[PDB]
Amino acid sequence: AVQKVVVHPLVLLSVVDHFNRIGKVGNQKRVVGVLLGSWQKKVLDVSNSFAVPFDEDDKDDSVWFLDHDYLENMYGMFKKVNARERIVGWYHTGPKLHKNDIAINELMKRYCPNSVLVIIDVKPKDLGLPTEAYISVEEVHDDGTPTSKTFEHVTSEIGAEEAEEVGVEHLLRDIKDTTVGTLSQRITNQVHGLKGLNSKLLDIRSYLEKVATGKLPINHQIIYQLQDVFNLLPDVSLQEFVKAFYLKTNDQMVVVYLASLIRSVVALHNLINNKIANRDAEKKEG
Amino acid sequence: YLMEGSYNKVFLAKGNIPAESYTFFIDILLDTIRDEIAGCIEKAYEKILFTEATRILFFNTPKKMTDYAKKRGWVLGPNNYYSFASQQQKPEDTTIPSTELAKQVIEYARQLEMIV
Amino acid sequence: TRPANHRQLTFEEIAKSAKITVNEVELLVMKALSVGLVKGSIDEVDKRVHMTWVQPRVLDLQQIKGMKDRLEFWCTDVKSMEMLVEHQAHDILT
Repeated sequence: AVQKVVVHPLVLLSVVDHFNRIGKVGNQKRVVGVLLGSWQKKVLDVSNSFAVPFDEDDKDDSVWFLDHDYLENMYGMFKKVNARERIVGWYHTGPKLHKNDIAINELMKRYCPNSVLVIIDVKPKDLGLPTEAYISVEEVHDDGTPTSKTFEHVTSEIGAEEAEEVGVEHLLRDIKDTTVGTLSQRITNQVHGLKGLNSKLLDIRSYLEKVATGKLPINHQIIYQLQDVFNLLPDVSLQEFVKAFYLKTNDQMVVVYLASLIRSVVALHNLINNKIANRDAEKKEG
Repeated sequence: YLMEGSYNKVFLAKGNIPAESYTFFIDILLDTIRDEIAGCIEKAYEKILFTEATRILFFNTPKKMTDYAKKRGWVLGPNNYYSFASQQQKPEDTTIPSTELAKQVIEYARQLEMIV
Repeated sequence: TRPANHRQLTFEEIAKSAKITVNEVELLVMKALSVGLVKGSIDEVDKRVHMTWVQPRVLDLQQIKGMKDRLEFWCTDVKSMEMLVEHQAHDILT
């Protein structure tokens, strides 16, 4: 299907504004709308979004309303302002992927035959990216239920347009990884990556709590992947692998050695260049 | 003589003392010699019969080695003494080096970016 | 059954457990590999068969508890390596 879905900052912001605009109830309620955007070379881009009215009682989650006329009427407005953008999917806060959001996609399947739903939290206090993009994929089997239809995840990242980036960076003026070198990498990928790995691993452990207190009767497939995960663990570091590592870890140190030595020489010449400067100035002065 | 391995001279000097018998000290050296000699022979050598080690230093056929073997290793066999040394299972590992190396490189990063 | 560390099934150790002669186990391993059901290589010098990936199967309720152990022993290892960088790299952060 689609390899990845890029979400522009404007759409991200128009969803936070939507929740606060209607979230006067306070306790809890999702918010659902319709996404707009365009894609090229099998890579989706989402730029604009508008709010579609949507209500649903909590009990017996098979009741909900989405205004088709509002979707059709408003899209006539957005089409006039910008013709390039056409409906591509829908969004909803829905932190936990509520169950009823598998027949809703059928409602929006009319306007976009291959639509994607992006769940974007409005109240994020976490470390991961707050944009999960799912696509509908169909396959019926004899294990789950006679009617089988499940979402498949597509990697999503926050994009940036030339005009939006100007505003986005102006709006922050709060913190930036200035001098983006060894300092940002040691923190933007190494430490953060470990944090994510732990959380995902902890997520797996939480599900495995079913061993004692069964929640679902062994999903079967989840176990299959977990078995493959363990086999894929790098082979014990005791064989010829250890020699290969040293022959490469040390090989990288020579370049570091050479780079440092060149750095010292240039640093020493720089001090000489400056030191002779003030000595010459002082000598002439007195 | 003790600094190097030359020991046949030590017993030769043990019988030549300038002041007096000095035996109050030579007895002390016995502890510092036999323990060292046994340690050296402890390497990964092959069998050594109870004929060289017996008549080597000063004694002809005593029972001291029997006690000596008892407190040391030198498993008793068919006149067969073994001294096996592998020191191979412990080496060839980088997981423990991994923690040491990680600290090392970070210091390079530490002393390359932040102002001292 | 074998832990991933050893996985050095010898030719004799396979024939005995399947009731084959030693001079025939070779066609068995290839048959398994041809279908795509196990993965590995065959070394007919020391008479060894390497295995690297046996197709996953079902684990009723006890081998899954053991799977929990391998995640606890692994999450705690990754946890330690996180604070190690965070503590010795305090200056390089934020």
